[PDB]
Amino acid sequence: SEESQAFQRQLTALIGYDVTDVSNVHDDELEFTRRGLVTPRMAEVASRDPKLYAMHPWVTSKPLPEYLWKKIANNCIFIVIHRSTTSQTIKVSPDDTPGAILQSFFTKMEQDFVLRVCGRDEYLVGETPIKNFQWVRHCLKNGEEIHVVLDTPPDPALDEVRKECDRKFRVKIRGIDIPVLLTVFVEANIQHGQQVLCQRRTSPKPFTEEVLWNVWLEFSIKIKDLPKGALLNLQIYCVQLLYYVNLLLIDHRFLLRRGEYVLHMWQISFNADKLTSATNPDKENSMSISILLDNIALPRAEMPNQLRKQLEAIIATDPLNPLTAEDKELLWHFRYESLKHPKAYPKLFSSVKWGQQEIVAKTYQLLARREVWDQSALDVGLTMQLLDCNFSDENVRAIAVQKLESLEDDDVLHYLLQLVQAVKFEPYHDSALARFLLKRGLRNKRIGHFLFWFLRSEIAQSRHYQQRFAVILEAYLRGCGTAMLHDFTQQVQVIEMLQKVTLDIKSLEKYDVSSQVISQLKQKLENLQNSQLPESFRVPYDPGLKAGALAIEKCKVMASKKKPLWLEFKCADPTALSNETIGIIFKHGDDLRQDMLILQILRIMESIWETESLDLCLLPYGCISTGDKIGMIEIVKDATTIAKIQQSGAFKDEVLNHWLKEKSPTEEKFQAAVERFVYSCAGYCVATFVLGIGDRHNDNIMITETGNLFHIDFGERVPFVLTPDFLFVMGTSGKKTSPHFQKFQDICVKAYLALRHHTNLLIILFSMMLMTGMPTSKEDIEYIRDALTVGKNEEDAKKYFLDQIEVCRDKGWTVQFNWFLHLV
Ligand SMILES: Cc1cc(-c2ccn3nc(N)c(C(=O)N[C@H]4C[C@H](O)C4)c3n2)cc2c1C(=O)N([C@@H](C)C1CC1)C2
Repeated sequence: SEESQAFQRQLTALIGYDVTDVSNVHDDELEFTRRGLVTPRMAEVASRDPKLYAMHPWVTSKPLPEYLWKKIANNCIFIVIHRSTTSQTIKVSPDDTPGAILQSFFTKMEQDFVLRVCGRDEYLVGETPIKNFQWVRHCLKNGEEIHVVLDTPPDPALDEVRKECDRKFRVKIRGIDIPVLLTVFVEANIQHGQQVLCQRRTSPKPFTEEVLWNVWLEFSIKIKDLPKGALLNLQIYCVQLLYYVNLLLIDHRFLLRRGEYVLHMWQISFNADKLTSATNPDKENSMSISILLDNIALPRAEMPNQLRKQLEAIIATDPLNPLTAEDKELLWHFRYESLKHPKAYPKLFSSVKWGQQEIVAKTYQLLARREVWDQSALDVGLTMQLLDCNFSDENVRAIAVQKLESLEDDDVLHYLLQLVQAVKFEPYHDSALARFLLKRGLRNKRIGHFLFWFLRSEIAQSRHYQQRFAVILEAYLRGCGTAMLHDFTQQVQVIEMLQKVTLDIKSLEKYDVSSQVISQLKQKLENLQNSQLPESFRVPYDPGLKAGALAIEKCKVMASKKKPLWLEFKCADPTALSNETIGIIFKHGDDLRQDMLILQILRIMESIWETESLDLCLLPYGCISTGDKIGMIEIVKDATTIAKIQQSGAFKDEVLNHWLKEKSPTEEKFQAAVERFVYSCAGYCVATFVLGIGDRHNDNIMITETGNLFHIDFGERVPFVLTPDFLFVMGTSGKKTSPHFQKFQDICVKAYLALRHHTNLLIILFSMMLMTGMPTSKEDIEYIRDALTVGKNEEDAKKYFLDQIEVCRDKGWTVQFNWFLHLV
């Protein structure tokens, strides 16, 4: 009664939205959704192992790749256990568990200890080999030593949770109202997975602040034939589309929707925002439409060769390959043959007349005989397809979520962002996907941390979906535990402190930054640290890192038009061996949602390349959107742009080679940096060509002192950046060939073909990226299909990509120059 007052108040602040608010609704779905999610929360809180929940050991069951096996000498791993002062190095075999490693220590010198990593709140514990922890693999990858602190297991009490009809369907369009303002009409559609079943327009009246029709619109479709999730899509045109809004004809309690509705509309090729049951909360300025609904609840033969081959041909096509009327009818007639092929499912369930009850019944009868689907090896791409906008049946979407259950927590992180955005395609608030995210979020602190920030990011900058995500986020926070509630509170404060500074500082816009503006920043960062700021906080992009006090000397405003903040924190962990500060960039103004999605696809391409033992050394530096147009980015130490290397605005060839030569002390190291360059450049060439973001200016491409190339901004045409200065490191020039350039070619083709083996996964994540993260036509989605050379053999595709390399060779500097040329 009394204790709930402050706690709900608290939850609102972490969310950035009041989930008890009733100002922008016309039914109790969101409240029923809150009350519904209590069950899966309390089960997962009850079921989770309290010891391992606190430890959150970051583990994988995948094979350790062939490249990291070469780094291992003779079945031996050096691990350095530390006391408060002294430390000893242990020889360990990759197969050894935390337990077996702890037996070796006690013998050398009660088991109430755990091998915590130095500098980070990350642990080595549980029935897992030392090779199967992700932190150990990071050390082997980067060539770092493995440093550990023998200390106390953290008390699980810190993670404690608080207590608690054959008639036709019709709609009356009364009229439209707008406070402030050609002809105008209203188009009422009946939608199921953005497939228009039924459509009726009104008569075109003149456009004014009030336009009334009072017309019954009788549709073709009957009441009984309406499927669950069917979406009454009201739209206002004037030739051109101005406003839109949606209403679910069958509600969360399976009841037919009836009564008067004054729905406030959104304002302006398809987008994830167009599907939302959310009405516009800005009632002061928005367009409005009035409707009345007065209408009850929702309740063995040999196939020919040629048709079998015709059917198998249809299953073999990519997701974006459209099914004709003929293709669908074939898939349906032979649905029991189709059902034996898991890859058919998206096409099969796309080939269903969802506006007929008898057919949907048969579709549900078909989903019962699911032996092959349940037994099938998990395909994530195929699963993602069944959660996109094209599918809106609950039971269909459920079988996709069923396959996701088997994923490791390591795999959930790889797809978490895209799975969070997939919630936008759910017809109803409460869903199998939402519950899966919550359930896997509560089971694992790391997933839960990144879940919090993914939901909070959307809540801050999506009026279309903030209501939905908030209810989910409130449900996570109600079971995450006191420890994590405190951590999120400390993080949310720090971001709120820094959001104010960056907003005020920018006002004080010519590209050159003033000297006193830096001193003004340092004045405010003195002020912040003294009074309001918390002593430490978890780094949102890397929650293992505990960033403490703030190094005011090294902080500055960065020489850009958008004036981001170069920030630099001292580490909070005393066991931290390195004295190097935690560099963080904090930017404002840009919309990071789009780029954050592209980075997650880049992280996915790494894991594809890992499974085929290729280490292309991409950099997906920590990059989290922390709120409305603001986010924290990891500062890669020892890194600079190409443009600063060049301009030190002319163009030169030999400079990039000299920059590595000088910055590398020993000549033997320089070649390892050249090796790192050739891999990274190959990786960044392939990936940018696939995503269609290769044509880029030098300033947005960076390079480490250790030779690692990477990109920091995403958008005669060039397919990708392979300019002369890159090639001068590689050896070739003009019309010649070199050994490193042939190695570059070998990695690019092996990289390109590797990605082509997961063509469907890449296509669907690309398709989803454009729908969920943008203010998009089929032409836009159709690029990646052409870029991946769909339906073509490997030798044909090798030829394709090697020509794109030669296109960059033929043009050379021609495209780089045009940045400056078009500027005036
Ligand atoms: C603005 C920005 C800087 C970095 C970045 C990352 C790591 N590092 N390490 C360094 N040493 C630097 C660095 O010196 N950056 C200076 C910028 C130039 O003046 C040189 C760096 N930058 C990443 C992104 C951005 C940006 O907008 N993104 C977008 C694409 C994303 C949504 C937020 C990424």
